[PDB]
Amino acid sequence: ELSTLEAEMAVERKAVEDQRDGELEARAQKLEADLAELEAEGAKADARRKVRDGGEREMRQIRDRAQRELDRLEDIWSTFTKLAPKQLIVDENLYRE
Repeated sequence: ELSTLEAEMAVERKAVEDQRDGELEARAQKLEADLAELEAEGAKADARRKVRDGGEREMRQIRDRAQRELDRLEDIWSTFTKLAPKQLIVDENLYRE
């Protein structure tokens, strides 16, 4: 069943990556629109670049969340593929996955 299992794993990872890309695109359009808002009124360069730094930190957090999930799935797959007797699994969440 390795064929089908690796296939489902690949599809799951793809769903995660699609979600990440959609979130990042949404947030990027949002930051562009918000910086346009700020430039519409009296825009203090300092405040606008603060808003830009906030948006970039949010995009970083989104990417890092997605990457955490991708690495979790990678560990799950590697562990199952190499699973054998006498191996110790110390993570409750990893074992239950």
